[PDB]
Amino acid sequence: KCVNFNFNGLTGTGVLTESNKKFLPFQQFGRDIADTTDAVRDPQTLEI
Amino acid sequence: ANQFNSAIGKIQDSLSSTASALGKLQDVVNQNAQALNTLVKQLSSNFG
Repeated sequence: KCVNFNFNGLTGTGVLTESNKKFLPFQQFGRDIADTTDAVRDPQTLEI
Repeated sequence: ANQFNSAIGKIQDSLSSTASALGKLQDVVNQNAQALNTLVKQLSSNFG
């Protein structure tokens, strides 16, 4: 669903979808070459 | 017959070995890709 998502770092619109991407355990947020956040880790649990 | 067929065979070796002959069409994609990436990066600036 397309909803407003804010986890501690940003307020924007987008759709959350599970993928096979893998992030380092010490990494939280990530961005593409366009300087837009394409992924957010769940604060409580481990999810990408 | 031997001159025409041999000249066509040199085209396959020229495009495979030398990739700079097609750079005229590569600049069209580069100027378009850099201009779009430039227009996006302005959103992160505070503009004073």
